[PDB]
Amino acid sequence: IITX
Amino acid sequence: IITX
Amino acid sequence: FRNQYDNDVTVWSPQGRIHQIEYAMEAVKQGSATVGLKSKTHAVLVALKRAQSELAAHQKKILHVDNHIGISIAGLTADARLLCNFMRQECLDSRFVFDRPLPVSRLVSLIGSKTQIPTQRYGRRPYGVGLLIAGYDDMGPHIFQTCPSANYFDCRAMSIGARSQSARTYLERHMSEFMECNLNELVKHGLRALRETLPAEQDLTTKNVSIGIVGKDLEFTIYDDDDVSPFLEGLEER
Amino acid sequence: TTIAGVVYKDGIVLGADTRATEGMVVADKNCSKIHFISPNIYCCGAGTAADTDMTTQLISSNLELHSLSTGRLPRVVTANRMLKQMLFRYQGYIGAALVLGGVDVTGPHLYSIYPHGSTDKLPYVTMGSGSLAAMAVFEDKFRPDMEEEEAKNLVSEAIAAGIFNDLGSGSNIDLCVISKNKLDFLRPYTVPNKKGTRLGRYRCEKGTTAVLTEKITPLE
Amino acid sequence: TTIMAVQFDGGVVLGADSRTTTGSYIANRVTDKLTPIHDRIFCCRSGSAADTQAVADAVTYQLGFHSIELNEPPLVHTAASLFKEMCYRYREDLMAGIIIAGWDPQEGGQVYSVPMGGMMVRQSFAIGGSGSSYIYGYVDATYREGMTKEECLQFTANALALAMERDGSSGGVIRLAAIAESGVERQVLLGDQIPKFAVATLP
Amino acid sequence: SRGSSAGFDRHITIFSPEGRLYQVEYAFKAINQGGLTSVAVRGKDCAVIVTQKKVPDKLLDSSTVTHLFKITENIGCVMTGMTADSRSQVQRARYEAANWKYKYGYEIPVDMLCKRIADISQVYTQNAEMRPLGCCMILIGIDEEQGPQVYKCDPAGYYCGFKATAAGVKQTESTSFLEKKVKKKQTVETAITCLSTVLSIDFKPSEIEVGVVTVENPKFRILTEAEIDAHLVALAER
Amino acid sequence: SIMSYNGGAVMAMKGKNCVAIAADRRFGIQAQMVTTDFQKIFPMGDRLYIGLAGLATDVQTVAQRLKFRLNLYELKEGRQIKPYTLMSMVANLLYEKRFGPYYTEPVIAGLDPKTFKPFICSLDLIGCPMVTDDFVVSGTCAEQMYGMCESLWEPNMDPDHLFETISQAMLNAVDRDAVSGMGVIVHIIEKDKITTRTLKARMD
Amino acid sequence: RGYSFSLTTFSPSGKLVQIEYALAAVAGGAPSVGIKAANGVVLATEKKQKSILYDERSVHKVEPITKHIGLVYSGMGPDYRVLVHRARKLAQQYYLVYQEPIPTAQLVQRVASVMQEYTQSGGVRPFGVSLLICGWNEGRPYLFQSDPSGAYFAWKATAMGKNYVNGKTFLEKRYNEDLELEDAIHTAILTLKESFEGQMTEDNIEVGICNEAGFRRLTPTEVKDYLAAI
Amino acid sequence: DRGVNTFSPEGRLFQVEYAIEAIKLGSTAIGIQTSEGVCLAVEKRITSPLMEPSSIEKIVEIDAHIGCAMSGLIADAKTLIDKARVETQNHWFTYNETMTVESVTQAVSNLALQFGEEDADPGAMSRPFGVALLFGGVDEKGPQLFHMDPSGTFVQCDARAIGSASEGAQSSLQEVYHKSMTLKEAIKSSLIILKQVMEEKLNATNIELATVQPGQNFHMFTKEELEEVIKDI
Amino acid sequence: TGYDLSASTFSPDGRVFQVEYAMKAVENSSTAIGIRCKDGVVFGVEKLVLSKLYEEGSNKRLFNVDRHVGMAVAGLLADARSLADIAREEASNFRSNFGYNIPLKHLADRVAMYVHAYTLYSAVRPFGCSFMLGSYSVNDGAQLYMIDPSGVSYGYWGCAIGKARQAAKTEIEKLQMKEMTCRDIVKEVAKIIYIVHDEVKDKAFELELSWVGELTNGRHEIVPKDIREEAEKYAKESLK
Ligand SMILES: [Cl-]
Ligand SMILES: [Cl-]
Ligand SMILES: [Cl-]
Ligand SMILES: [Cl-]
Ligand SMILES: [Cl-]
Ligand SMILES: [Cl-]
Ligand SMILES: [Cl-]
Ligand SMILES: [Cl-]
Ligand SMILES: [Cl-]
Ligand SMILES: [Cl-]
Ligand SMILES: [Cl-]
Ligand SMILES: [Cl-]
Ligand SMILES: [Cl-]
Ligand SMILES: [Cl-]
Ligand SMILES: [Cl-]
Ligand SMILES: [Cl-]
Ligand SMILES: [Cl-]
Ligand SMILES: [Cl-]
Ligand SMILES: [K+]
Ligand SMILES: [K+]
Ligand SMILES: [Mg+2]
Ligand SMILES: [Mg+2]
Repeated sequence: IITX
Repeated sequence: IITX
Repeated sequence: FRNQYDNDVTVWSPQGRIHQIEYAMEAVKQGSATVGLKSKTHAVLVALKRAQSELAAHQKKILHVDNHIGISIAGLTADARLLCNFMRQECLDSRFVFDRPLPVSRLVSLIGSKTQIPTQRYGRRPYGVGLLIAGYDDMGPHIFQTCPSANYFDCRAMSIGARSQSARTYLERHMSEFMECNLNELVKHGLRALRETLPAEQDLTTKNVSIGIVGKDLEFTIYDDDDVSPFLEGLEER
Repeated sequence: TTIAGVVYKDGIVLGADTRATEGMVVADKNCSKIHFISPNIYCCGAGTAADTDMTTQLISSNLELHSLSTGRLPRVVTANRMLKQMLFRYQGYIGAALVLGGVDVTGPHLYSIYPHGSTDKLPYVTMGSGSLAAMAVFEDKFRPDMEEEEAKNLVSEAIAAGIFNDLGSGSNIDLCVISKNKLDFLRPYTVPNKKGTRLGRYRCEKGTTAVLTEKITPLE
Repeated sequence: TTIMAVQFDGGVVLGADSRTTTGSYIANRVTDKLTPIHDRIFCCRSGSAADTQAVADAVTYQLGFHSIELNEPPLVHTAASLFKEMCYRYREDLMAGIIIAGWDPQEGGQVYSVPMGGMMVRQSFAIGGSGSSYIYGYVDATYREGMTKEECLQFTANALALAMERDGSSGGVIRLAAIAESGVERQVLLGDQIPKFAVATLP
Repeated sequence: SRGSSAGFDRHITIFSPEGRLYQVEYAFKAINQGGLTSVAVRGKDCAVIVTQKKVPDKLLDSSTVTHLFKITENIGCVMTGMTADSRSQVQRARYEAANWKYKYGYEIPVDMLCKRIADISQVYTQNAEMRPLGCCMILIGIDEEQGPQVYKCDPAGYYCGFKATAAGVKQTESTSFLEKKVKKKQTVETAITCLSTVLSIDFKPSEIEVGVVTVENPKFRILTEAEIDAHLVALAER
Repeated sequence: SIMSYNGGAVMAMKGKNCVAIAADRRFGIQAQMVTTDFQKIFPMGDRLYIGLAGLATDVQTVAQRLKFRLNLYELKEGRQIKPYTLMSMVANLLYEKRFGPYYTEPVIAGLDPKTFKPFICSLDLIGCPMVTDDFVVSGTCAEQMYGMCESLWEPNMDPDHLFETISQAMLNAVDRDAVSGMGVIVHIIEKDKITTRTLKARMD
Repeated sequence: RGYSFSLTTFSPSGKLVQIEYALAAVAGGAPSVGIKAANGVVLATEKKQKSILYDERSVHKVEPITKHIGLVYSGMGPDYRVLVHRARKLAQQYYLVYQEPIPTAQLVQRVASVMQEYTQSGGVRPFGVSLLICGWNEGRPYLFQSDPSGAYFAWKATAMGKNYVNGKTFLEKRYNEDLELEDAIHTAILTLKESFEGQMTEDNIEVGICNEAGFRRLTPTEVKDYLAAI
Repeated sequence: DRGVNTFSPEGRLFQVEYAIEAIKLGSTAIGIQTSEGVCLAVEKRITSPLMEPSSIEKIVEIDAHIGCAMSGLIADAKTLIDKARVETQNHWFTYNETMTVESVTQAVSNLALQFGEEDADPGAMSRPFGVALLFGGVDEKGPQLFHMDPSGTFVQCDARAIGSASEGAQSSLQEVYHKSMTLKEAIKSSLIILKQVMEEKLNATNIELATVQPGQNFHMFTKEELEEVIKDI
Repeated sequence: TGYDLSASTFSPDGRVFQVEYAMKAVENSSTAIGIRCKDGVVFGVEKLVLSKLYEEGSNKRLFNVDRHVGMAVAGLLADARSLADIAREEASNFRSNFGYNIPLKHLADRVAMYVHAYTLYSAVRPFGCSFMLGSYSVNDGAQLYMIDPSGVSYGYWGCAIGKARQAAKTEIEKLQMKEMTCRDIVKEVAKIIYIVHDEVKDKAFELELSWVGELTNGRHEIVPKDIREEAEKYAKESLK
């Protein structure tokens, strides 16, 4: 899952 | 988590 | 004046009546007669059992509810059973929860609440049955009467069903005697009142009388057939 | 991620970096973390990327419905409520950490909103893995009633702090300036990081890759 | 967090520190933990920030609607009851230690504790939050029956100053509020205004 | 067409051949059954609602006889029409406003509250199983940008904002009076003068109710008997 | 790890008036290769393709259920779907499964059906979209693919140079990953045609 | 629960009379006009604004659905408000999935489909409104009508409400395909003047326009300006 | 037009009274209870020589110790019969004993009056059952015969006829019946009475007979066993 | 008129005849009265005795709905009892949620909206009953409310429901109840019941009496037997  |  | 106001239990008439309720009450008026009365110590039910033919057994009119409560029925049998089963369940629940008998007035209130509900909802109908309810509890013996209208009555004595007005008149005549009667006398009175409802030809027999008794020393018990013989003889009258 | 916001004399300045990671690898070098909520409200997003995208979009959409109905400019307290009540409902499983800033009929307002649904109404906030770097800048240098250019300097300095000291943050600085009279969406505001220049030629001539099978499918 | 409320004749005093933590980072140094539930009823919040904010917003809604229906100011005991009901019913899903305090015309100044688990008990004064452990002794030795309002404010600021000194999880500014028939008076004690007690350096 | 009818278009909310909804029209007639009239007017500084207060008995606790209601601290309303219907619509409005404040963090604007109640009333004009409410709601409040506001909704689900308006038995005559007065280029005095004209009564302080909101004091306020008398005496001495 | 169970890798790459999408051909279950011609790239329109690496069961399910949604959209609207709109559609589909997601990370490559403008993007497994002007990668050897793409990709490449670059990035990336390979397939998407090639490639 | 049986049914001659009767409510409503210019669309409507007591700006008949789509109607106002709310809600559902504003034709289809529900679903009557829906997308204007049956039509120009049949023939001898928007607004207002009675101010008509910049109501001062000429 | 739960002015449910009128359109069935068992006899009512007579089934087995004869709208009877079967097996499952005849009849009769159009869970019963039933069997109270009609009223009967010719048949049953009557006599009697009241000439194909006895399980008579009994005519 | 079969149907004059018909059931019933006074509320009911076989106390038309609230009914008794249950549950729930005894006005307004809900739909009929609710406390004083089948609720100094409603009211109007105690008002309630009783049309009635005031410490209770009998005697001898 991409995170910021 | 975030507490007082 | 009538026809558009008489099919739905949700339709008030222009005189402030509900014809479906009144019609339901006719179901009980056309049932065979039953008498309920009490003394200081006992509540008795007495019932005439209709036999359809000569070879039929006579319809059961008296039902065990709990050790301390039994009922007499007039009206639609199937509605009688549904209500009797409801009453049985409320009595079991009370013993499960509190380990003590459901008080008779409280049971009767639950009948009222329950039976009122369908009188106010579209497509539902009143219960087509009236009950005489014999019970014994901390407040002594009881005779209650319940109706298709969901109203109920606490009675010194009562009769419902066909030609019960005669039985009511007898009961009024002798009610001042009831509170101090022994059990035999009290049943004798119940039987005499019931006997007034009969055509003059007809007599009380062991085939057509059913008796129910609860009191201070006695669980609700039903007497049928050969077990009523002791109470009939007896036989004051003429 | 480093995101941040500031209340200045005449409005809000929001800031964000532009890195997005899948583990300890950069997936996106120029990702946009300052989201439209309404013409007068924006929201920076940190945390689970899909959650910040879908959460800000949903609330923006419901506010458009709301303002369509009222015929009025939406309020920052309304965006804040909607977000916090949703996040609270989901018990922290929506991993959205937000810096909500805008200007309405009652003036400039700035909130930070956490995944579990708590919010803090403050004159400066920071969120994300670079938030302590950004916050150090704010504690060192923030003054009340800054002019627009001061506030923009301070926010870009705060994002830079995150960019350079947090492996989670990187690439460009984006700002959004919101006042009664203006909305400046400055993407990019600064490009402090530049990819190094490609030294060798790898001129892969046609035929270098061997091919087994070919099909041409013409179109019209 | 440290929170506190004290009854006096005619009203209440409430106090809190201003620290919000995640682990040992301070997410808010100037938090406002004394939230208004009605015109003259406040809650002091400790525990989860998300939980106590959500619960306080819900009780505010419940009580505001109740109050319009009855067309009378709400009872403090009714605010406390609503907090109790929600905190007890959702005790397995909430982390909230609440003090409800205020004034109504019927019972005057009142302080109710609704600690974690959701019991409710009325008290002369109440303390809660992590930091409250460090001031049980102090408040037990200092509390006097019959304190004036100004005495209650001083007592409250002292107690919170002491807790804030020792509790890593408390700190920042002291926020106070006094609630009486005449209304709500809020203030901040910050920096040199916070009561000071010497660190016990060696002779 | 011209008053035509097919099927059940007079009994339920289906269209008549002309595309009317007779049941909705009849809900308007139900508003006048109460026999009361209400008037509202707005100025630059305030909004006022005045209604009749009939206390024919005296065994009534006259404090409980009111058609003025607080919706929020800053929104008042006067109801006109069937009383129980009106009370139900007030409860709904209070709930809608409270709920708005909880979800959105600011007070419901008067126009939105009126719109929401209107939208709810609309459902009763399209769904066959319930009747419209036989009542009319007039709302007052201060808006931060637009000033004092008077809004009205009706059983059709129409709503509108007004410089002044009326409801009930003398609604048409009140509208005429207010039109003639507003055509040129004191708000409490206009409301009570309008009402007194159309009824031809010339009031006592206990025969009317007055509610106000002002730019200065936006909290909805019901005037006392004394406060009303001050206005009555000030008007009597031209 | 769930995503390493079947292995696999896809990438897409942007050029001058064209796009490329590529994929390995292996279908395996942990160490065991089952098949060497498994489809991972699916047409979504004449000039618009989706490539799905990840758990093989969900590669197929997402492709099929996306098709369901796409066909309905196109019958109902007037028209062929735009690249950006397909992304949002996929995003929406994957985010519905936010709390029990499909184990696939798609890449989309296509030309806009009116303008013919090149589009590429990828999405994570819960539908975070990510549009780029150069390249996107997805699968068990993502770091290998990033290495190749960051070093070889240039702007404004024509169809022949774009083909060589994507092919070299795939072949060399997958040759450093045990559970990707057994062949590479490449689609070059142009305004006027689709060129589909399988590459000479290691089969170990 | 509600009544579960339909309240519109087929009559022996094959008509659904409850819809016909909903159409009559529309026909008795205040006049509305829609003209599709080459570069935009105009919607105009009469306010049945009797009393000087009405606040004219307090409710609007010309409403935005999105930044690019707009509505007006003839028939029952409260019914119209239900459909405005659904239209808006539908426009957002679309936007959340596709991240592109809903095309006018798609919005019209979804709104019409709701109107169809109310001709068949249990215990309800049809809506007594027709909608005119304007929008701009794919660099091109659109004007649509949706009727109480849920049928929808794309128009170059049309009229609905009281005296519509004349309105249609007025436009039939007056619209050309190559017409500019500002000209179209002039003829829209003249179309309403045919069936007016009362003398027109800017406070008793309402006009919306739709173009490349998006949809908006004209302001009273803009309408005032066009009304100089008329 | 009126709801299915409307009372008449005389205090009866129209639908139940009308359902009782449907019973008079059914074939005659006879039940007799003796000290040596109970017998059940039913007119088949063959409508065509092409119809297979064994495919008419108006006496059925409930359990080994209980048979059921029916008259009225026969399709309506199926769900009642199935309920009787399922209840006896449930009773066996739970208590490890045979359910009494009375108790089976009671269980079935509690389905009577469970119709209506606004409480209604599924699409539940819209109307009563147009069926009358004779349950004949043996339990610890001895041989036993019960009658049940669409009202839900049920009752023990020494002998009983149901269907079109039941007034007549019942009259003949009061005449021939006595308490000390044997089973084989009761069998003969019921065929004698069926012969009188049937429109068709009685034979071994257009009737059914079954018995239940203390000794023996429920037993449907065969063509051959019917012919034997028919000889005395 | 036409028009009168469903509470979901207005007549052309804007009436709901089904509600009006329910009210007629109340006005056919025998009379119940409530009087608020200086220090509480008193109720009295003309309880017609339809048989000498009924027990003294059967068919109560006075109910405790909370320990501090009395209910006095007229109309169809089963509907009234069901409404008593609703009231009881509303008071019970109020205490559980808000932690104090339900204020009478609020209980009246809540039960009234329940009554009102049965005046909108073909699916149900209106209640065929009117009822008074009475209470006392030191903070709120004496309060007496009355609800009718339409769901309208108002507070009263004096009130009557049933068939002799108007006759009762004109006797109640002669009392200065604001200055009188509960101990005095019982006698006057008993008196009024005897005045409005039509002793020729319907012989034999029981007087049913209850109160709530200072003297009961805010508890709603039956009037004691000895006090009732003194009130009966006072009313009886006042008539002859
Ligand atoms: Cl009977
Ligand atoms: Cl029966
Ligand atoms: Cl009765
Ligand atoms: Cl009777
Ligand atoms: Cl907030
Ligand atoms: Cl982060
Ligand atoms: Cl701090
Ligand atoms: Cl907080
Ligand atoms: Cl709130
Ligand atoms: Cl605690
Ligand atoms: Cl605590
Ligand atoms: Cl804490
Ligand atoms: Cl799907
Ligand atoms: Cl889709
Ligand atoms: Cl239905
Ligand atoms: Cl809307
Ligand atoms: Cl606009
Ligand atoms: Cl029969
Ligand atoms: K500290
Ligand atoms: K309706
Ligand atoms: Mg939690
Ligand atoms: Mg490999």
